[PDB]
Amino acid sequence: DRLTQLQICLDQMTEQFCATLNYIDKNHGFERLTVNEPQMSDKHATVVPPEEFSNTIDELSTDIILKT
Amino acid sequence: PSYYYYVDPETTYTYQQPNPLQDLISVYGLDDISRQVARTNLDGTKAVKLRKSYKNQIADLSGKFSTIPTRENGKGGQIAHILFQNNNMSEQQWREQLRNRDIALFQPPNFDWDLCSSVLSQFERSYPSE
Amino acid sequence: PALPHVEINQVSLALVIRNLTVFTMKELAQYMKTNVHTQANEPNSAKKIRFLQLIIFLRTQFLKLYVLVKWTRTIKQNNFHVLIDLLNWFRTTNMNVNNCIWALKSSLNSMTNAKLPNVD
Amino acid sequence: MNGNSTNNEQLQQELATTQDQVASIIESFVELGVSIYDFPGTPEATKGMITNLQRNVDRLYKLNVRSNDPQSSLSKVDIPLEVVQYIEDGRNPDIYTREFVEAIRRSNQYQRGKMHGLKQLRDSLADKIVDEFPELKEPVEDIIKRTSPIDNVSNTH
Repeated sequence: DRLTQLQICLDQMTEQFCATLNYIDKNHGFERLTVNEPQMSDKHATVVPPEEFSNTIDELSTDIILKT
Repeated sequence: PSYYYYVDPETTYTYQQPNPLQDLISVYGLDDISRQVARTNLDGTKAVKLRKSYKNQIADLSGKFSTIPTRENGKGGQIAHILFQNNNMSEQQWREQLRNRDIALFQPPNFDWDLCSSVLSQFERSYPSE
Repeated sequence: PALPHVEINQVSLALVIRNLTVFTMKELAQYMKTNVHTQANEPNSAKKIRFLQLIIFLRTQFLKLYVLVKWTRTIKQNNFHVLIDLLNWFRTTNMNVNNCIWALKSSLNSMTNAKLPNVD
Repeated sequence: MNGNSTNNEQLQQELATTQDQVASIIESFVELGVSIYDFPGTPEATKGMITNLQRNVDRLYKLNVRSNDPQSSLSKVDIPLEVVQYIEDGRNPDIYTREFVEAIRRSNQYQRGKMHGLKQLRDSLADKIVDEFPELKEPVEDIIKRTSPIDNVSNTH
């Protein structure tokens, strides 16, 4: 049972890698390389506030570390 | 130090070619397009809003043009595919039969102008207009 | 920097000029050969309204050619193929991250058979 | 680059004179159109129409044989299908250019957002790895140094 929990934890922790990559690929935004260039977005992209975006990145990393 | 697996100090990674961090418009010099059809001038003010149709590029003709020739008015036709169809002697010689390879549609029997004159001579007066 | 060049679904403007000329003058020859003879079903008034409709058609097609070549005057450096290759490269690069994600998912799916369960 | 500069100069000259030729064709079109609309039926009017067809055919002759001319960038200039169907739809092709170059900037900014979000994930996870496991300080510093190399295509904007 203990090795069973170990295998479960490895599978879930690799799935945590997958889910972290999923969120960071789908829920990012747009930023300014320079201030002169125009900024725009569409309805098909999930625009999120950057501060809570960084908060979710931090809590995903803490979940990865805690699973480790 | 402690070695860890597939963490190799001599293995190095470079940036993408081209790098999407930079403005690839400026990298390949598309600044002329960007500042020629930018919605705003690059000093903080709004530029002129260009029109939806091609009135600006058909306004330099003196003709009967008051409306817009579109798909839905029944005056135009779909010529895109016919528009898209496709087919010693030195380079110069090869190029004048390249220039002369299409002239065969210009003379009779394809475009007999005596027959053109005969059909155009049958035209009577006036045109029925609503 | 090098870009992957694509030559699909693109045509040369010499070819569009040649194709437009052969289309309009094949249509002119066809109208001549169709309207050689005059009958009761096709009077000369029908011939003249068909000729007027044909020249309005040619008017429209050559006006759109005029707009096309006006649009070609807008590009100065003739780098529209650089534009196209840049955006196809952009599609490849926007797809690489999802491809890496799907590669990790395939690595995940490879692990389903590869365990050793609790002993019975 | 001298060859590209000079051949683009004949691009501009060739497009301008084809503007002239196509406009002359349209002017011939407006005059035989008004000939159809107000035809008096006279033989002089018929011969004027015949000469109108003559001048239309020779203008098409000139521009077609110049589309087959080797001393031409008519073939080197490239045309796609979306702009020609967009003009056939009756809509202004500079909007097509605008939308396409704006799509360039959209994809550039979207991929840059991917890169910066991935960098935020990378350095946050690296800092938390260092905080949790003190024996992983050197491998994490090596990984960050290797995945943040010397900038040759990032210092310039």
